This record gives sequence, structure tokens and C-alpha cells, in this order.
Amino acid sequence: LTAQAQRLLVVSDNQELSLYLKEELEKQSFERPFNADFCYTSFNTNPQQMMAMGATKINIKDEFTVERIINEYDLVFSLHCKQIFPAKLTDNVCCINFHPGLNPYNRGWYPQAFSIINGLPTGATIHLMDADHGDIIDQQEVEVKMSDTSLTVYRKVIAIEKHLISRNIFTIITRSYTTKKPQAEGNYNGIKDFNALCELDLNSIGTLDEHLKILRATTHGDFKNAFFCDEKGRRFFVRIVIDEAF
Amino acid sequence: LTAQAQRLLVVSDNQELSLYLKEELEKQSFERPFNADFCYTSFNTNPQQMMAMGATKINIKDEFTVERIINEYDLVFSLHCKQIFPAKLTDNVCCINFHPGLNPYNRGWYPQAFSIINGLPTGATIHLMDADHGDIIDQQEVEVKMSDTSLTVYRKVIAIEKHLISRNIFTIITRSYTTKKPQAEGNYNGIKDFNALCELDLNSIGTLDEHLKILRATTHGDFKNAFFCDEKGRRFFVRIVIDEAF
Ligand SMILES: Cc1cn([C@H]2C[C@H](O)[C@@H](COP(=O)(O)OP(=O)(O)O[C@H]3O[C@H](C)[C@@H](N)[C@H](O)[C@H]3O)O2)c(=O)[nH]c1=O
Ligand SMILES: Cc1cn([C@H]2C[C@H](O)[C@@H](COP(=O)(O)OP(=O)(O)O[C@H]3O[C@H](C)[C@@H](N)[C@H](O)[C@H]3O)O2)c(=O)[nH]c1=O
Ligand code: NA
Ligand code: NA
Repeated sequence: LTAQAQRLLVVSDNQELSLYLKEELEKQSFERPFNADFCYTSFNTNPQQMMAMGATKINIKDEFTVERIINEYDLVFSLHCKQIFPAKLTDNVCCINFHPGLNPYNRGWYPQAFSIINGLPTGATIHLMDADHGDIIDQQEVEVKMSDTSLTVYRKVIAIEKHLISRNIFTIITRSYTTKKPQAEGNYNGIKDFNALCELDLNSIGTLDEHLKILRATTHGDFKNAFFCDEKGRRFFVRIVIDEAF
Repeated sequence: LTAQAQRLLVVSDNQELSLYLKEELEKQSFERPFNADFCYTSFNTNPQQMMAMGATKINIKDEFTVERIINEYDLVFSLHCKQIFPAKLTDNVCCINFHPGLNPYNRGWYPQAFSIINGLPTGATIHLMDADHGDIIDQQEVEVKMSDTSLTVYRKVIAIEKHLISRNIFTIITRSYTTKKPQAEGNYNGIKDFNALCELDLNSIGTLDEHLKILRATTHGDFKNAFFCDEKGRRFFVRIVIDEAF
């Protein structure tokens, strides 16, 4: 509960935040010995980017791997880790998640996209992992403008995550934080909910506002997310661009 | 009715088609003397581009200018001329319009944008000007894909206009064409109709298809056409991008 972590495992499928954390850790001076290992899980993200920064592949669904983690580390980060941590892992070693949403709202998948749809707050959250709603170590909201798309909000979120990492890393490693309980249940969205946003139904009836929000939520730079089909079922991918002027 | 035109006035606010025509005319050899003068009318198009290619400014609402044209030229082109030719002009000298639409459909303003909205045929038309529906010298349809925007269709139209200019310029100058009468009344759209498309109403209820068509019709490269407002009435300009993939 109280002693400095000396052996940290970072499980991450995001190179940008992994590099940021690794550089932040190099700036710290801890009284007790400290080592951090980085690992990735996800073939369908950017595994070679993670390799390129020195991470190795780990499989959290390997029950032996989980026993090794419990016996070999005293703290584990889920830094945009795509694999689920099982109860056996979270029950037996302190596991901390770095989530690119503002808990308790739009938990789960692509929080900023759902925030564009439903107008709920977003941002980043550092929270404990417990075998639905881990207690929060720190979080910070970001602003969503009517011009923003999923990418624009996401970059704000990443920036705020980095800030939270710099603000909290010393206290986390020294185990010198108090958490707060979430104050509301909020809500959760899954990958299938995002796919449903992407499958545009040309016949669907709604307000222009509803429709523009779907496009903004599913526009993320040049990703091919949202699409409609013709009668032969050729897919047409759709993106929106919104600009304010003088 | 039958003799070669020897003195052509081209009134144009489109440099691209004016240059194309001027180069096409330089390739012709006519038995009788032939000269063409180019003029532009529109301060709010690209008047300095027209100047740069040697055109001079003309005002068709100058009643004296019109009398001079009638006494000084034997053929007049409206090559995307933004000023209205009055009856006095069209009644007294052969005036020919080069229209970036497929008559009789979506006559008037930005034909391809309205074709994206209403699914009517578009393309280009060369027709006589008579003091609603001049007889047609030649026209050719272009294809509209579900991925196209106003710009994509417009470039096709410009390409086909050029083709029609090359196909028809000798016959026009020699006055050796037969026209056909339009076969249907079709329809007309004005500038105010386009502005109404651009003023997005976020509360408006419709199909996603309707809404995507509005965006495609009002997307034309980086033009700031379509916009919504926030509660303070800051305008947010909107464009769509649609791409087919493998
Ligand atoms: C793969 C993919 C991503 N995106 C956008 C939306 C996302 O918010 C953004 C980043 O995607 P990403 O796969 O790197 O996801 P991450 O930003 O790492 O986060 C995702 O996984 C974490 C493990 C979870 N804790 C997060 O809740 C979940 O949203 O890119 C798309 O718009 N389309 C896509 O196909
Ligand atoms: C000025 C303006 C243009 N556009 C797009 C749509 C247009 O089809 C395209 C070209 O515009 P333009 O002003 O050069 O128009 P032109 O292509 O020269 O044609 C227009 O004037 C001729 C005299 C008329 N005969 C045509 O029916 C009318 O559409 O650019 C926009 O999307 N937004 C704009 O504000
Ligand atoms: Na704290
Ligand atoms: Na003809």
C-alpha cells in the first residue's frame, strides 16, 4: 500500500504515450531502485512502432504470463493497452489504467467520438483497475468545439493525458496518492457501437444536427470509417471538414 | 443567316474557357477575314485574370455599349458571361451562350450542384440566345457518381465544354449549323436557391441521403459555402469528402 514501486510493467499499444512516459520516468530520481519494462499486445494497432521503441510482445491471455507478472512486478500500467486485464491480474498486483476519456462518461471505446454524438464531457483519466469503475487518481476535462472532429478532440485528449502523466507519475510510483470514488455511473460504449455509427443508413430520418454529429464523430483525419453503399454495395467512405473563418 | 462571321465578340468571365477558345480559334483557317475580341464584365469573379489574358472590361448594361456591339460585330458569345444580355442585344446580333449545364435541366446557376441535389442530368450546352430556352447547337451529358461533389462534376463539365468548343467552333463561325428545339421544359435555379442550400438548418429533419446531397452540392474544393451557426451566430463552414476504396 505504501512502499515505492521498484518494478513497473507498462503494457501499452500506444507508442506516443509510451515514449512520453519513458522520458518522464528518466527524469525522476527515486530513493529505492526502479526499473520499468515496456510491452505491447496488439497485432492490429502499430506493433512494429512499439518494437522500434524497445517494447516486447506480451500476451495477457497467457495464464502463465499473468503469474509471472504478479511474481515479477510490484506495479502495472495499462497505457492504452488493448488487451483486457483479468481479475487474477488486477486482484494480485496494483494495476493502473490511463484512459483517454473523462470517467464516468463515455467509458470504453473512442470516448471523444461518442462525446461528439452525445455531448458528454471528455478528457483523460488515471484510475485503479478493479475486478466497472475504478477509483480515480486524477482526471482533466478538455473542451469540445462545434467544429471539432474525432481527431481534433483526440489530440487535445492526448495532450492532457501527457500532462496528467507528468503531474502524477512521482506520486503514483511512490504510492502516495489518495483516490476519489466516481460520483456518477455514467455510461459505456463498445466497439460495436462505433461500427454502428460508421454503417451509414441513407434512408434514416433525423435532424441535420444528428447527421453532422455522426460524421464529425467518425471523421478522424484520413481514416476510412463512415461509409454508405450503392445498389451493387460498393462502399463510399465519408469524412467532414469544418472550419471557422474570420 | 449564312455568311461567315468576320467580327466576333467574346464576353466571358471565365479565363480557362476564354484561353481555350482563343487557342482553338488560332488553329482555324477561315476564307474570309476573321477577328475576335475578348471582354469580361464581373468585378466579383477573377477580373484581373481576364485582364492578364488581354481581355478588356465591358458593361452590357451601358446602352451605348450594346449599340456599338450591334454595329461593330456580326457574332457574340456569352462564354460564362455573368451579365444578362438584354433583348436589344440578342434581337439585333447573333448571340450564342456556352452554358455549363445540360439543357433543359438545372438551367441558371451552378447546374452541377443542383444535379447532385435533384439527380437531373448535367453536362454542357451551346445554344442560341433569344428574348427562356434557346435552340441548341450541341450539348453533351457527363456522368455524376455518388462520390462526386460540385467540384468533381464541374471539372467534368469544363472538360466537355472544351470538347464542344473544339467540335463546333468552325461550324459556328461559318454559320453552317442546324439547331434543335429543346424537347422538355425542365427547370431553372437561381443564385438565391444556392444560398438557401448553403444556410444549413441544424433542426431540419430529413433523410441522411438528403443531407449528404446538400453537403456534396455545396462542397467545391476549399470554397466556404455551406455553414451552420452557434448561439452567438459564429459561422462554421462545412465540406464533405467522399472516397471509394479498393
Ligand atoms: C483504429 C481506429 C482508430 N480511430 C481513431 C479513434 C480513436 O479514438 C483514435 C485512436 O485509436 P486507437 O486504436 O489508438 O485507440 P486508443 O486511443 O489507444 O484507445 C482505445 O484503446 C484503449 C486501450 C482504450 N482504453 C480506449 O478507451 C480506446 O478508445 O483513432 C478511428 O477513427 N478509426 C479506427 O479504425
Ligand atoms: C463563386 C462560387 C463558385 N462556386 C463553384 C460552383 C460553380 O459551379 C463553380 C464555378 O463558379 P463560377 O462563378 O465561375 O460560375 P460559372 O461556371 O462561370 O457559371 C455561372 O455563371 C455563368 C455566367 C452561368 N451561365 C452559369 O450557369 C453559372 O453557373 O464554382 C462555389 O461553389 N461557390 C462560390 O461562391
Ligand atoms: Na490523487
Ligand atoms: Na448543330
